[PDB]
Amino acid sequence: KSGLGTTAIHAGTLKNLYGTLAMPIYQTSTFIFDNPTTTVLENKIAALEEGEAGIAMSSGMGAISSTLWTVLKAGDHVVTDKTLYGCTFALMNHGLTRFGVEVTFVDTSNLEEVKNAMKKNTRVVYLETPANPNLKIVDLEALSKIAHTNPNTLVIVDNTFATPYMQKPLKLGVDIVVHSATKYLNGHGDVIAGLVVTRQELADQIRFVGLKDMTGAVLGPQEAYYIIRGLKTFEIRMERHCKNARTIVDFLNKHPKVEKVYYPGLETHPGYEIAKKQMKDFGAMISFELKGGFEAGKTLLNNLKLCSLAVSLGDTETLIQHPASMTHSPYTKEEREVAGITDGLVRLSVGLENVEDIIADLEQGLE
Amino acid sequence: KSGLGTTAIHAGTLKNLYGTLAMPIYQTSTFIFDSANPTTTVLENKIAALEEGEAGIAMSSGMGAISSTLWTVLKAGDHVVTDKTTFALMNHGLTRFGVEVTFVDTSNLEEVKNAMKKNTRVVYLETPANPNLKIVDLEALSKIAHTNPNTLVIVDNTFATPYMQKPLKLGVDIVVHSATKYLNGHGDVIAGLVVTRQELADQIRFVGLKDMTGAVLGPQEAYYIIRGLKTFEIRMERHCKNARTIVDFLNKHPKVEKVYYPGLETHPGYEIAKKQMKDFGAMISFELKGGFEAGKTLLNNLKLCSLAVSLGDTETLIQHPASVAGITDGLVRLSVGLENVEDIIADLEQGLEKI
Amino acid sequence: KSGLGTTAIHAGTLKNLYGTLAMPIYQTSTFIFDSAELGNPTTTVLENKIAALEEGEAGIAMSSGMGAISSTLWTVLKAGDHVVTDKGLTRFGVEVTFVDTSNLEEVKNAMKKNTRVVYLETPANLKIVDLEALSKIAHTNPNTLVIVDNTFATPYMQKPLKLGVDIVVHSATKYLNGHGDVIAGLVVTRQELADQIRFVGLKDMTGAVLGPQEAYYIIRGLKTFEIRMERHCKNARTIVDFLNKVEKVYYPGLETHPGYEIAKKQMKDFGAMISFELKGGFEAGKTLLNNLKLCSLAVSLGDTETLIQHPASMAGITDGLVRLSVGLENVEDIIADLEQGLE
Amino acid sequence: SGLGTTAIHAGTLKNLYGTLAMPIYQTSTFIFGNPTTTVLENKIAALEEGEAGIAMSSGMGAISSTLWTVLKAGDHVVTDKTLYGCTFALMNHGLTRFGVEVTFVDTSNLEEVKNAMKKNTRVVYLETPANPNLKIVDLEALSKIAHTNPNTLVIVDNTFATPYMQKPLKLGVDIVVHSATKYLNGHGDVIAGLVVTRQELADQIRFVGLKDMTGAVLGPQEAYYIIRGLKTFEIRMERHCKNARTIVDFLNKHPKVEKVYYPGLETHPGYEIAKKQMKDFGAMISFELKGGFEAGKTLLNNLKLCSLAVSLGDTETLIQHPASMTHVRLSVGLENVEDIIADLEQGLEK
Repeated sequence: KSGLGTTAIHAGTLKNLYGTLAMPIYQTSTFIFDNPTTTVLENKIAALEEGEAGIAMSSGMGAISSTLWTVLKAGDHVVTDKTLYGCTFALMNHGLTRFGVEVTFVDTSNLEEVKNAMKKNTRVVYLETPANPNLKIVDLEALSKIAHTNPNTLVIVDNTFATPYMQKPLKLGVDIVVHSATKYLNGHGDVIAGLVVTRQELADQIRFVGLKDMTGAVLGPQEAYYIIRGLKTFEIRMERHCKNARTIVDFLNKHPKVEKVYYPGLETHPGYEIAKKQMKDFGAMISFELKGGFEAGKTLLNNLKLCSLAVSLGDTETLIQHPASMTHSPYTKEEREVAGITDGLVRLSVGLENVEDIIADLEQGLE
Repeated sequence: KSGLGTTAIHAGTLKNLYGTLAMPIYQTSTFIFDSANPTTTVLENKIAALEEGEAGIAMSSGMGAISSTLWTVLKAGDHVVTDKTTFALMNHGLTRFGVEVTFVDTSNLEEVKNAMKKNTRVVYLETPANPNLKIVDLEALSKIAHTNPNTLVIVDNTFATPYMQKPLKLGVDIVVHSATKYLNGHGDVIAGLVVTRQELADQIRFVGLKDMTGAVLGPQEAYYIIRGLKTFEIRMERHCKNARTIVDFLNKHPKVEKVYYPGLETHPGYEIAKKQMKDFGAMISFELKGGFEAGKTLLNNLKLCSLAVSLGDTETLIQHPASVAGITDGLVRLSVGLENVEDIIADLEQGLEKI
Repeated sequence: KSGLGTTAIHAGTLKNLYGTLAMPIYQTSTFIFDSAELGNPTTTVLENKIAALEEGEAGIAMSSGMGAISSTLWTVLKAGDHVVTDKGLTRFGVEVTFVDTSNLEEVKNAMKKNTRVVYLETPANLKIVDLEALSKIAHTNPNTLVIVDNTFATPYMQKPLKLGVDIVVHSATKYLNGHGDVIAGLVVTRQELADQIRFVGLKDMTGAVLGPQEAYYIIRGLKTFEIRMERHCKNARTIVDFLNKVEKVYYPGLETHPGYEIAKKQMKDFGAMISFELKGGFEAGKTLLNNLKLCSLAVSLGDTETLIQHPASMAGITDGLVRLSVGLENVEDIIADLEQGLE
Repeated sequence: SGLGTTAIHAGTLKNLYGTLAMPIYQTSTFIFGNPTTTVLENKIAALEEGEAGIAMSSGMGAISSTLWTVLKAGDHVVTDKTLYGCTFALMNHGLTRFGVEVTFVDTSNLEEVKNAMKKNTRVVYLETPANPNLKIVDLEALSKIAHTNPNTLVIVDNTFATPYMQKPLKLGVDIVVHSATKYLNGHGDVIAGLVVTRQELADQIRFVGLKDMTGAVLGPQEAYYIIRGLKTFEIRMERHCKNARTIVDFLNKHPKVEKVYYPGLETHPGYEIAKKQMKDFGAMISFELKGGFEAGKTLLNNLKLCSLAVSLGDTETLIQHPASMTHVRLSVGLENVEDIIADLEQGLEK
């Protein structure tokens, strides 16, 4: 009965109990007989995703790994994408495989390539949309029905980029939604954290097996506070993030020194029509190709005076990165090529600065 | 040169960098490049200096220290030897992912010698142990475990603390702490610590922590622990002075049958404890001649001691596990605080007269 | 010269010295010195920030709004000085005359020779006062300083130093921090009075030191300062019309509001506080307030949650007076909760 | 119960929160003064054995909030000329600028405090031990003089000694104040002040001086840190003193030092007064090197453990040379005394 800002600001409040609207910080570890702060944040994110239960962990990787250590075992099979955000790619290709888990990598945008990758022992289909680093879109509802043909399969979606402001995968059939709260949900570049939302049945097992026993990735109470506090402005931050991005996209698309732009809002974008039906907005992550390749990325980034060179995203400050010179410096040509880092690719996370100043720093920087 | 107090206070200082003795709290999730966590790092160096290992790693819980390590050094097929009495992970979690586990009485040197398989990748130890404060010989066990070129010895040093016991000086490969207890000292942080040689540490950081657990300690929690470490030596002193005065009062007491404490010569592994440990701890278990209700009643009339399951806090904690494996139904576990010993004893003395 | 969001987010940052955009929290009391040959780096960033937003020379942080005004007042006054402000000090040899600061002539005719401080607050039933016109007046005495509590308006609507005011003070406790969890005060003015207020008022007279943690919190709050104020006012504009269809509504954006023209002239926006007067008595207000789901019953202003107050149940005040602090919620849910409660 | 148990447990709300650790009420807005800070106010007040405690955001915040409450233009203050730095500035240039009379005497001489009383003398303000040479004064006898005048409150700055050593309220003092920034927090990471006094006096200090005249509010996080720091308050002071006592012996005999000011040295002016007020003689040491100015510089610039800083009462040993910096004082920290002595010796060499 209540809107997104309202939900984020008030869901889970304990004002009738403490007399404060602001949740006290229970910086404690010894409860007495004869964590409250984290719970509020868990009830909040659940409300925002419209699921039954939330779980907080100390990082995005803590939220994913705790979930996968709970619902997997040796002998299980996992279907995911050839390109995921790293760290979860290392967990998939190197970590689970040392412990008897089969992992098939496919193009999740191809619906049938997902269908025929599936086996009796498939326990997890794990998806990302939008996804690094060309913002691949992927039809979550189409994929969830092509995976529940197997009555034992869970669909897990990393909803970090879209946030519950643009996408609620649990409404499109998904079973488990995971967030890197480090990005947009906290929003303030000062917290590593992760969140999970799923049914109460599943959530209780991820908390009491995967979190308590398999990772121990507890979120600190002060960090739980920082995220509750961050959420008070979640809605207007995403509004300004997305409003700034759209203008920056047009700037980059009509720029002579720029060859291509990757952005789910463009109609030239691959999964454009898919992106339009499941996303209320087209996101604040923009990627684009540079004409002058490697040395054009270096020179562009080395002249920007307002944008900050970093490999996080979702901060109130605008962050820019050039995977080839930085993140993927010690890689091969074909390691980077497919998929999908090229020599000119630049990643931008649009912050909340006044868009005129972001573009002015972009403009002078492109020359 | 430096004493334990000097080491815990100054090891890893960056006072040359910030012009401050107190380490700034780098509450950040984004580092920026010149071209195309220091708070936690200070704490990682601190625990390493105290245990006299190469390298420290911090995690958001004790279980995040232990799990991060085991996901690093194990794979499907490996075998683990550990003690009978973290248990869910050993007994249910690893076995679900193709690791084999043998539980033995690490008390008996030859049960360990005989549980050794060739694919034994980890001997995982803990001393003193729960809840009867079982002692276990770390040096003897490392020689046993190391006749396999591939076996790592991992010791949970949470109870002993590097004030009383440095397992790496006795041949151990890896030390883990639930920093939640004595190292932080203040009942207000969940956190874990690992100390090992540089190459094992790098692998635990960049495989176990980064990809397998993601148990990142919050910078603010790191700061609290650094601050807790400023009083680590005097706290362990007062913990252990208190605890010894209290042990006597409980041994020579009418309604207490037995008192589990490594400092008593009647305690099973007292001679091992005495060579291993610079002191005998601040955990006291004991049994009341009343069993249950001894027991469930004594704990109800306590007015200073608090009813909790954690340990190593500034306040004295107590619990009665009966409210099948070591838990004799008259057993009571005391975690001795920093209070004045008169007041703890008087409180205990009072609540003992109520039965 | 960048936009309000860019300077709120980026002004005063030491991002190339720490390798992070987030300022390290210097939870410290004692600095070491390199060789044998009163301020905090985190706090210092905050002071630089509010100074850049007010387009002033220097900022000072204090552990409360009252710490901010009392620190400056104990600097710039002595026994025998005189103060004029709008309808404590007197126990220590300063005389205070209270005038209606919206009567230009009533202020000008109250200027004594020993008048050292004129202290204004606009908005305040949201009374407006002409800050430029009142400053020319006070400035007829060379040793008179004008001090404006710019808390209600913000540097997003009002920059008093650009209208000839000498000192801006804020209870950052309200809009600037935004999130209801910090008591703090701020002061912006010229460098040399700033150094006087710090080294005398703050150092010896009050000791009202802002904690570095609270300073970090406020810097964080300022990261969304521009978009919070946008959203606040927009919600206020929609709720103000709704409330105005209760006999009367006090809001500087209604042209039927007394200082509407001074307001339009000085304030780039009309603010996010609303007062209105309920037709029913002392017991129709308390009945409304004892009956809202969303709005919360509290005496403060500028949070993310919408707050409301019936100053009667909780001279100036009537039995039908209600103060509304419009939060950041979705507008329809706010309006719905006002509505359901009015019935 | 004992001083450790009190500092750990006084003011507990374990019955209501289900935790031994006080949650951090990081709030400004209450629905229908702070619960974390309150727990700390009851803690200090139990430690000093007064009725009520107040917390301010600074030692100066504690002091000025007290003075701005109990004084008025026309009143008179008797205080010492050797006073803590910023208390001096306030007393000398601040009160006098708002109608207050201050006479600076030597509070060692009971005859010249008696002879500085006036009918309108509202406050006698004392400091024992006192900078920069650990001066001692008789709290009983001075409170007996001041109280012959029926409107005179005696205010004592109990920072150095702390309630581990000196409880002025039991010696007849009316108000005790603290820079909790030092020993009480203990950890060199908080700026805070504390007042302990009678309830009626405290309510006025709270609701006049704090609420209206200074607004020197302690943040709730800073309040949490101090409650935490107090969890070990007893054992830090015990170790502070044992270290400093041994450094005292060492410093008293080193050929390159003239005199060693410390209250436990029976050679010290005021020794027998300290022996009756003080349960222990403190952890500040000062001394004079025969090399004078260039000896101080060259000592402090060869210390590798002792840190060169202004403050005192931290877990780290702090050192400062009053001729090189503020215009030799030693704050003994919690290190092993052997390490501290050896760092002093290798630096005394030079």
